Amino acid sequence: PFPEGKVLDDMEGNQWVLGKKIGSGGFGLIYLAFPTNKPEKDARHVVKVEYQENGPLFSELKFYQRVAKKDCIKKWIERKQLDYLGIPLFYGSGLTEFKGRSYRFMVMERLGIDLQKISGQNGTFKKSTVLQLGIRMLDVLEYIHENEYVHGDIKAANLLLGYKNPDQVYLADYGLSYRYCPNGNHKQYQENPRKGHNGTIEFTSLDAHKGVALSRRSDVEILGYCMLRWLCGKLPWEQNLKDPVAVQTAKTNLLDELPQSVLKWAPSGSSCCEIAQFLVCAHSLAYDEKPNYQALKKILNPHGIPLGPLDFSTK
Ligand SMILES: CC(C)CCN1c2nc(Nc3cc(F)c(O)c(F)c3)ncc2N(C)C(=O)[C@@H]1C
Repeated sequence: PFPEGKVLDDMEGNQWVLGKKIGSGGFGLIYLAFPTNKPEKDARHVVKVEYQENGPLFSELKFYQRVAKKDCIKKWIERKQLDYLGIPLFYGSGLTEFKGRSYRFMVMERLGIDLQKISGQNGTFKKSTVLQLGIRMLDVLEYIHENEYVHGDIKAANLLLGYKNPDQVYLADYGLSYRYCPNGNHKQYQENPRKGHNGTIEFTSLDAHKGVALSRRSDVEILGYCMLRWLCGKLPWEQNLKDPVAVQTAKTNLLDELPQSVLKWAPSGSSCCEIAQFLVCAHSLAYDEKPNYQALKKILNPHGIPLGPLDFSTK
């Protein structure tokens, strides 16, 4: 349906030539892509194409149009004095056709390998890497939250290294993202069972379990379960993933028994001291409360050591 050599036209008039299909990402097929004007030998762009009616690409497109502006991001980076922000570049979008049916596509920045492929036994990472990933994610979280959105699906499969830079990590899918504060108006707290248990069950927030519209605290919470999983190689609810209520109950039990619940869970020699503190910080937020990003980062980097290379020596 999208053979190598297919020419796609974006809304800005630019043309893109499809290369090899490198996989599926989110609710899309991912292809290497080249501009028709001065292409490099090695692709620096991808085309994300929908393969189904409706889908979350429209929602993801709107997220990029609203918060992922090159200009705005660079200005943010300048003001916050960051080396980089783990959000891929958006290049354009449009429609492509196959057998009289239209499909939405987006042209995105080509990234490197996803974190699931370079993990140690049962999807683990070195303690130092785990903490740096959290910090990078918090920076991304701070930016999108300031721009009225919450992610709702942070997991190793959604984290990829930079194409040219292996010491940079990117959160690469925003299909489940949500506008929690449209025009500066935070959503009210309201539970809804019929809209409950969304997201990746292993990592989804308790708010998600209860059918509550996602807010900033849910994002921080997910990041916390993520880090515990990356450092320990399992979660107390690993054998209960097919029962969402059992997972919710186990998450409530973990948070209610903090910090000893997390402090005992860790494997010997690699403490969950920072992560327990992080979770304590994360679980103390009110529903509409802005997270203390700076305080969370200091919990993950208590000695203020500069962020260096990402160590993936257990792969
Ligand atoms: C969708 C993710 C979770 C997985 C997609 N993904 C890659 N995506 C990109 N760029 C990309 C793709 C997207 F959909 C984006 O929205 C985006 F902002 C950037 N480069 C390289 C890869 N590589 C090598 C992979 O292994 C897989 C296929």
